[PDB]
Amino acid sequence: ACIESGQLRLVNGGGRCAGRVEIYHEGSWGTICDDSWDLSDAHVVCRQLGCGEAINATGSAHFGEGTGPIWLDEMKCNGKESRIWQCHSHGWGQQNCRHKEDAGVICSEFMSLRLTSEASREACAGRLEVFYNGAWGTVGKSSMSETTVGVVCRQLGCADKGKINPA
Amino acid sequence: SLDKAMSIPMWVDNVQCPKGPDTLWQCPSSPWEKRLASPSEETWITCDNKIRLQEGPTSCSGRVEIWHGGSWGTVCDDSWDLDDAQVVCQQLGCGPALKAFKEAEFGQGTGPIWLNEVKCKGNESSLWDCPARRWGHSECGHKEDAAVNCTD
Ligand SMILES: [Ca+2]
Ligand SMILES: [Ca+2]
Ligand SMILES: [Ca+2]
Ligand SMILES: [Ca+2]
Ligand SMILES: [Ca+2]
Repeated sequence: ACIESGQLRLVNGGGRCAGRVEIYHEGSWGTICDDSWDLSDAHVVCRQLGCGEAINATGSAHFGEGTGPIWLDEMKCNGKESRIWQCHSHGWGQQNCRHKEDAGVICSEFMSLRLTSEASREACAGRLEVFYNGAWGTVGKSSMSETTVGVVCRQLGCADKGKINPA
Repeated sequence: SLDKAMSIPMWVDNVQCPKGPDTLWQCPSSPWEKRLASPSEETWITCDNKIRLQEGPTSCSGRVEIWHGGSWGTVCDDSWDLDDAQVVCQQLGCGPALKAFKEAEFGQGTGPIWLNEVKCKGNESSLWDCPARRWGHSECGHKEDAAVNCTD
C-alpha cells in the first residue's frame, strides 16, 4: 500500500510514450546526461513505462532543454534491467554534464497523425496517416462513423467539424 | 631575408636579454646608433604558428590548439562540423579534412578554452577572422574539447 519511490516521466514529446527523460528524486525532478547513452540504455526506460522497446535515442538536448538539476551521470546499463536504478551509475548528485546536453528516448508505442494530399506534407484536406514504430500508414475507409471524422479534424486542428471525402 | 627592403639605418645591435623580460626595452644592449645598415645584418624572425595540432598519432592531425592571450587554448565541441574543420587545416597547409570528431574522444583537454560555437563559412582565412564567441566565457567542460584529422 505504498506509492513507491521515484517516478519516470516523458515530457515535451506530445505523448506518454515519447518525451525528454525526467526522473523524480526527493521533491525535485531531474534530467539525465546524454553521455554514454544509447538505445541499449533506453530499453529499460521504455520497458518501465510499459510502452515497449526503443527505436531511437536522442542526445545533445535535441528533444528539449531541462531546467531541473541532473540526478544521474554516465549511465552504463545492460538493457535487461527492470528499472533504471539497477543500471550502473557514477553516483547520486554527480552532475558533470549540463543542461546544454540532454538525453531523451523514443519508444515504440508513440504514435502521431497527419494529413497529406500533395506537394504539402501538412494539409488538412488529404489522406490520413498514422505513425507506428517509425512507419507511416493509413487507416481503412470501411466502417468509419461521421463522429470519427470529427475527432480527426479536432486532433489536427483544421476545423471543429469535418466531412468524409470518398474521392 | 626578403630581397625587397627599404634602406633604413640599423638603430641597435647586439641585443642580449635576461630571463623573462616583458618587453625588449628591459633587455640591456649597446647604445643607439644611426649607422647605415648592410643588407645581411638586418634581422628577419618567424614566430611559430598561431594554431597547432596536439596529441595526434599523425603530426598533422590532433586536437586544435590556438595561442591566445599568451596561452594555448582549445575549441569547444558546440556547433562543430566538417566545414568548420576545413579552415583549421587550410592554415596548416594539410589536405582537406576527411572527418571531424567531437567530445574530446581524441584526448582530454588542456589549457584555458577560448573559442566556442565556431561559425565558419568554409572559405574564411582564419578562425580568428571567423565569427564565433570570443575571449573565453564559453564555460565548456574539458571533455568537450574538439579534434579533427586532415590529409597529409
Ligand atoms: Ca555529450
Ligand atoms: Ca551506457
Ligand atoms: Ca561527464
Ligand atoms: Ca556537446
Ligand atoms: Ca559551425
